[PDB]
Amino acid sequence: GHLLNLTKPLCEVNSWHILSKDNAIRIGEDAHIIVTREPYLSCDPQGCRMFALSQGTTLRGKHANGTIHDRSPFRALVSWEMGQAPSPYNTRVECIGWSSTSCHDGISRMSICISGPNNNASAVVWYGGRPVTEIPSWAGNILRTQESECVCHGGICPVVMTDGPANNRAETKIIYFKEGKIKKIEELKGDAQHIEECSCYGASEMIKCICRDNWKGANRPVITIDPEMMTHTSKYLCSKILTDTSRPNDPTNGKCEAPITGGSPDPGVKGFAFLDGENSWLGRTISKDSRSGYEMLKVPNAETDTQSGAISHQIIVNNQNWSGYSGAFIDYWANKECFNPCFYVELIRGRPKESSVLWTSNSIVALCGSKERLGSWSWHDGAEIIYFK
Amino acid sequence: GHLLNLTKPLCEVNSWHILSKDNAIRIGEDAHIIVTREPYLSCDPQGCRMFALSQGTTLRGKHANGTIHDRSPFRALVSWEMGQAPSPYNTRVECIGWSSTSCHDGISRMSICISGPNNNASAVVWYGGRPVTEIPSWAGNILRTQESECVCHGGICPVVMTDGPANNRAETKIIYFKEGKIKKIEELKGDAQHIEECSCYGASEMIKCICRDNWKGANRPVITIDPEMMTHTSKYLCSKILTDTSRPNDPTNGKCEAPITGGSPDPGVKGFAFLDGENSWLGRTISKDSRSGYEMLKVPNAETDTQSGAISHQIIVNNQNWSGYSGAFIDYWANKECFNPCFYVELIRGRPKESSVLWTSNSIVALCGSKERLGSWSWHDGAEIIYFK
Amino acid sequence: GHLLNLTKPLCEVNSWHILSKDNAIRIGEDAHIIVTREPYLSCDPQGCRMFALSQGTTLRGKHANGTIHDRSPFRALVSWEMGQAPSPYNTRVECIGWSSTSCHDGISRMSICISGPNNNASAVVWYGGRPVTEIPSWAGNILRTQESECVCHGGICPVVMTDGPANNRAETKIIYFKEGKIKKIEELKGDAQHIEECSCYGASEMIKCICRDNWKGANRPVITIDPEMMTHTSKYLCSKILTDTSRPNDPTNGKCEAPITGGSPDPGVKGFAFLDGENSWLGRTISKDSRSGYEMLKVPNAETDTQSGAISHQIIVNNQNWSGYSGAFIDYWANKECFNPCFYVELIRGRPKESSVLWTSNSIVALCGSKERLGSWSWHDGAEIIYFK
Amino acid sequence: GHLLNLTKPLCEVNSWHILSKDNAIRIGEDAHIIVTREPYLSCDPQGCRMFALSQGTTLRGKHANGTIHDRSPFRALVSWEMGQAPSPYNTRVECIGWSSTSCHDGISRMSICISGPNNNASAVVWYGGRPVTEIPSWAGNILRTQESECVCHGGICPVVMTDGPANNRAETKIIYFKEGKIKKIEELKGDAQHIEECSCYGASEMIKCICRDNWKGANRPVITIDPEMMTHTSKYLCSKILTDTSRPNDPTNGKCEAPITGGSPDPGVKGFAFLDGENSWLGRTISKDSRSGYEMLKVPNAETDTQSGAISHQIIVNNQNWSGYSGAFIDYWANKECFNPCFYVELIRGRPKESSVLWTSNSIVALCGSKERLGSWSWHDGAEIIYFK
Ligand SMILES: *[C@@H]1O[C@H](CO)[C@@H](O)[C@H](O)[C@H]1NC(C)=O
Ligand SMILES: *[C@@H]1O[C@H](CO)[C@@H](O)[C@H](O)[C@H]1NC(C)=O
Ligand SMILES: *[C@@H]1O[C@H](CO)[C@@H](O)[C@H](O)[C@H]1NC(C)=O
Ligand SMILES: *[C@@H]1O[C@H](CO)[C@@H](O)[C@H](O)[C@H]1NC(C)=O
Ligand SMILES: *[C@@H]1O[C@H](CO)[C@@H](O)[C@H](O)[C@H]1NC(C)=O
Ligand SMILES: *[C@@H]1O[C@H](CO)[C@@H](O)[C@H](O)[C@H]1NC(C)=O
Ligand SMILES: *[C@@H]1O[C@H](CO)[C@@H](O)[C@H](O)[C@H]1NC(C)=O
Ligand SMILES: *[C@@H]1O[C@H](CO)[C@@H](O)[C@H](O)[C@H]1NC(C)=O
Ligand SMILES: [Ca+2]
Ligand SMILES: [Ca+2]
Ligand SMILES: [Ca+2]
Ligand SMILES: [Ca+2]
Repeated sequence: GHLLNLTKPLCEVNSWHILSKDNAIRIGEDAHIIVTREPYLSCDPQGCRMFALSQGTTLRGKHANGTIHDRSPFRALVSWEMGQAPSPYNTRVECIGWSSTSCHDGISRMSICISGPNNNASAVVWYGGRPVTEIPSWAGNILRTQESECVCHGGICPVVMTDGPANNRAETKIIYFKEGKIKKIEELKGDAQHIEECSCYGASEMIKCICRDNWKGANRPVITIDPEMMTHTSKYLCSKILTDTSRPNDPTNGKCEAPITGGSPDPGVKGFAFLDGENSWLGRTISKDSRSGYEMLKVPNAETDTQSGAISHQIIVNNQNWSGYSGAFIDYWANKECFNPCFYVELIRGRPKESSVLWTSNSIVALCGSKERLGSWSWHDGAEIIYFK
Repeated sequence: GHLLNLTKPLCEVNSWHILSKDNAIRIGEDAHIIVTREPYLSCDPQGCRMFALSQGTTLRGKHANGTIHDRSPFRALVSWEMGQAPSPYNTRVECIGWSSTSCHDGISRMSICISGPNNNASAVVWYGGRPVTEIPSWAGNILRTQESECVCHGGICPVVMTDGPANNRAETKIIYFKEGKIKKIEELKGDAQHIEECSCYGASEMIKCICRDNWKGANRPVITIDPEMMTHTSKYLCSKILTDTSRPNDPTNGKCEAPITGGSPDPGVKGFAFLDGENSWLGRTISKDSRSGYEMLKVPNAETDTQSGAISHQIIVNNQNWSGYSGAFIDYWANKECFNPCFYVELIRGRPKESSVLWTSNSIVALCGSKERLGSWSWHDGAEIIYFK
Repeated sequence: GHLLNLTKPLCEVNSWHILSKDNAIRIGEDAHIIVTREPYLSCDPQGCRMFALSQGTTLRGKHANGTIHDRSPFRALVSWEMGQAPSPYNTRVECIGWSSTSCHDGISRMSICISGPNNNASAVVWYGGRPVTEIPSWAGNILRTQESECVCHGGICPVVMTDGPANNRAETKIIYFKEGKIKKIEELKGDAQHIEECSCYGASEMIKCICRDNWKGANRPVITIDPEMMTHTSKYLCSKILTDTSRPNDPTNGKCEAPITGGSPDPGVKGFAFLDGENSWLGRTISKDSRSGYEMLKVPNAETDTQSGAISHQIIVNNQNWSGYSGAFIDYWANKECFNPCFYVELIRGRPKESSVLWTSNSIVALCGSKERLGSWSWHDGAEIIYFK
Repeated sequence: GHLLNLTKPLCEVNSWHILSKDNAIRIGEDAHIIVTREPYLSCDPQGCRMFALSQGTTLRGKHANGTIHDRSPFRALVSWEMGQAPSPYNTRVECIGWSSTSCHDGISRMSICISGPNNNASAVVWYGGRPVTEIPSWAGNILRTQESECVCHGGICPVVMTDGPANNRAETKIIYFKEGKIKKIEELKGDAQHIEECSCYGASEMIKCICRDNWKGANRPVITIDPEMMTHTSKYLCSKILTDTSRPNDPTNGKCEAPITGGSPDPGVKGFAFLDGENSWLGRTISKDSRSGYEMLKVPNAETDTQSGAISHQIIVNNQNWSGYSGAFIDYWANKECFNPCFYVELIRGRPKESSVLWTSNSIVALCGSKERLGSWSWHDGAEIIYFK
């Protein structure tokens, strides 16, 4: 192949069309489907795949008991053909661990998995199916990364990683990879106070990462990365439309340079947005408290305008159904003259919200932009929890 | 590859030989087989595949309960290697939705899935494995399409779609795609009064679609499409041999220009015919009332002669067994100097005819033409419903 | 590719080494393994595959009940990667039917399946994955063919087919195929009185088929086919070592030109031999009455010497275990200067010999020649029938 | 491809990073996973695969009963994509038997399986997927080989095999293969007193095999092989750090030229080391008595210095968990200027240590060297044996 260069702008988006849905929990009620969480999608020149962190057991298996827990030696990053549900028979092991990112540079895939004990974790960086670089924890407190795809440009693939408290100031770094080797590392700079779980996309030779502040803000940090110069800046999303969970009600003015506090009971969830002037879209859970529902809001100049509000709206998952993490991806190899925004929603089933079962797992739904004004309906998980009792 | 051009005539057919049978319900009694309905086949230069609309569950799974229902967020168009039964392990997700068509232009496959709410559904058109076009509902009442393969000629792949009432006049359009993009759209014209579920095939640079009139006629509408001029005409199958279900008795004279009414209790079923002067074959269910049995009748000049009758007869599924939808396909890439007709029959098991189970699904049988005079037997589903009680 | 020509002689064989074993019944006690019978193997330039006639159900499925029966619309020829057990997930459907043969001509595979009712069955001949020729029953009584591989030479692949009584004179024909088209058909001629289930191999531009006389002989018929001249002759295997089942004791003299009668209670079983002068090997069941045990006997000049006996002996399946059909195959594309003989044994389990279960199925073992004098042990099926009760 | 030449030295190793983990026993509690033991890994130019000896049954199947037994006609060497668990659906049968080795020469894979009765076993040597050579037992007492990968150089792939007593002097040979054909055979020479189960790796045009003395020594034999001259020498690992199991306490001085006796109750376990001057690493079970736990010890000049001790430690499996066999492999086709050491640990579950179940099987974990000083945690099997009772 040839290296991906982010030469195209973003496509105009007026609504979202269905891309894929795996129905993994419905199917997994009776087929051999593995337990997962923290899914995402990532494309390459030959097609798009689903990704997630396995828990090393099937959904109906006795080892599904206790899968609310996030980190163990039995987790792995696995990928599979888009739309299928993940089984022990159709999944490729990308790397071993409990926090991950992956992206394709046009020639080969880079996958990163972090594993080990909380006080001394390590990333193993794979390129082209081999391991090539290892990175020790720098702060001794749950070294962790994006939980969705990275983005490459001219062979440089920046990745955002954090080590340190989840509830206080941490140590975040931007690592610039080439063939899975470190070309440059930067300490986080700018106004973002805390960085977790960045959802990133590229357009017009720049990468934007929309992340989770788990310490203070209900507004999301935004890291802007120049992959050719290998530099970054950070701020908060300016818009008054708040998109973390938990969050307070939308205030009259957002904040660019500082967190907006508030919300109960949880400090954060992975999410995303596409920031392109008038062509800007913010995703968020419908509930301001819980990971329930999911909606897309078109918010012109969300990135720069503190009073920017929504001019259009699409419900992706109604508020009577559980959502979860969400993130950005793009098919950078599509036959279009612009890069078309896509996103996924993790549809979490089981604990803590559904305590009648002993497990936690998820299914996936993914959508991409349309220039049309399409009708829509809810793409919820669809499984009956009673069937699992 | 190279673009398919429909340069060949149809082959002479004197009987039908067995092509494939998946035995899906027998196998699915104990293996992990997904619930489907609305199956078909479609070929490409490398081989032929089975296609159908999944229900997002396995046959033995608890979520099989309730699958009589036609439209949900859990359905998708899936394809698999011809002859296998469809499982979560061997199926490719073509697109997401509850009404579909698919065809190959010699270079790439186009697959179309319609999804969303009845009052605001949308088609997503995929080409080469990517989404390329979206079409919103134009009449706000269950946007829907062929449920068997489309046909391509010189890169133009016409598709018949309907939006509007199932029991009254609707809005049908002929959409001419190239690389999944719309080149032309036409409103239905001609004598056909209602168009559903067209079964199409190509020969000598023309495409014929034999459809289902769900409003009035027990004779089938025929849409004739010229793919290079991107124009069409429509009328009814002239023959007194009536081939919808339900239908009345075959009258003394058919009708070319109007529906022949009658039949109880059902308004229609998807079906097909091959219309080629003396070399013409009509399929229909054996029962005039119910989707039971299936027979092929050789009816010379069926397309044009209101007094045409059967000169030969093959029972495909005996009338002590359930059939279902039926449709046309051809392997346009065969090593023959003519295009040989093929068809499938959907073998529906479970509800509503078999109410001892909670689910509805099917298996598939497919046959192609022979110039020989072959013996034959019934190719029914073969599952024992008592085993599922 | 390039056409296979039978330019090499047979390899010297002094003992037999293990090639493959699928353990299908053992595995199928808990995994999704399909019920089969009449297995065989066949190679192509890329590798060797296993083949068999499916019954359209898994072994543990309720539809395994009644699989003692030989002919149904639910049977298919399937192939899979050598050594795996056949499941709904790893098997390729070659053609649909209840009697089959298949061979690769160096460029593409020809597969033939016969289906239909006993009085009007038909063969469908596939080449390169596509059906190309159909053959109607010529005698109205179970048209049937080899149940192991055919052999090709310079693009010509002869096949032996029989139509007519199983217990009286029948009508056998040798059909010479090219790209699955009939180039020539001959009626059986020579001294063989009844021909079933031929096991064929090629060497030095000639093909030999060792068959089953189900009418009279306990000695096996041998059809010698010249593929370039498209002619054949037939006789009986001359040796006194009788190799049908059931059979009487080996007499002081065999017969070349007529059947040796005797044996109780069964009229025949599919089997094979390699006939190469001093380098000749005969397979047979160990039991003279039942399909129990399996042994190889080196019988120099078996083909021509009525007094030939065994000079060496290898037990393949001990006589405390069930065997079944057996047949010849060769990897004609190996990197050797001679063609090495291989064979398989079908290890039949269930009915009629094991009536505590409701099903009949088999596993497979395959071996090839060695010039070494290797040690050996029994390669019996290995499943515990008590586990299935 | 091109022949692999061992032109590179070993990479510097200061700690070990996780490469793969299949979690086979956790998954196999409910999915169709085959029972195995004696696993390893081996790479080729396209990637790395897991290998092991199947027992011809699934873990949950009733035929899992009795799998503590090591040799049967139902075992085979199978391979699968690294990281997946082994099922009947994702495994390639390499050859049939109960002792194996496999390695890739840059062009094709050589796989060797031994089968047959204890007094008359035979090796079948496969190359490029075909059988090419057979080797009869030379001493009539359990002909057996490495149970981990061989190593190739310039098309020569030496393999160590033993025939004879497990508890007294045996007859070991070094067999030099090229395209699976024997180029040279040597009787074992040098100071090693008993050789089993060698773990081999290549560097700087030489091969080192670290084996198991089952007769006398708790120190491990080391065979040094020159693949281009096709010669070898043998001695013992000099270091006082003893790495067989069972073993006594580490003494003040090791022994180069003789076994160190002692230890209770078991005579040996397969193991490995990387011997590269200062860059030397030894693995062993943590327990001196039992196959429990696993640790890596960096022991400079372990190969030459009888007083060499550990300068660094990493626990791979804690001593509250079962281990098993362990062995060396390297991705010789990696994009590095050195060959990086890797190893696996077999994690044995069930009998004899866990007698609440009727079966014996394992999962696998594999790690490779890092120049970093990484943190670490235990990579134990992770299955709950209570779930299987
Ligand atoms: C992207 O740019 C790089 C130089 O930075 C170039 O080598 C590569 O060919 C480009 N990729 C394509 C697809 O043009
Ligand atoms: C689930 O795991 C918990 C904690 O390890 C244990 O106490 C409980 O018995 C398990 N429950 C089941 C149903 O296996
Ligand atoms: C079919 O016609 C198209 C366009 O007219 C041409 O480009 C193509 O090569 C033709 N196909 C073949 C197989 O010749
Ligand atoms: C089937 O679905 C109906 C409707 O939701 C439900 O009430 C019923 O209990 C279900 N039956 C079973 C056996 O799950
Ligand atoms: C075999 O002979 C055929 C026809 O006699 C010839 O065309 C072909 O080239 C030969 N095949 C090989 C592999 O030499
Ligand atoms: C097996 O099939 C026979 C014959 O159809 C039937 O009478 C019997 O009920 C079946 N047994 C089981 C256990 O399904
Ligand atoms: C390894 O050496 C062999 C023979 O000495 C040579 O033919 C081969 O090309 C070499 N391999 C590479 C990758 O250069
Ligand atoms: C396990 O196998 C043993 C040995 O043959 C047998 O005695 C026992 O009955 C078997 N147990 C089960 C539960 O099948
Ligand atoms: Ca927050
Ligand atoms: Ca009608
Ligand atoms: Ca006989
Ligand atoms: Ca020892």
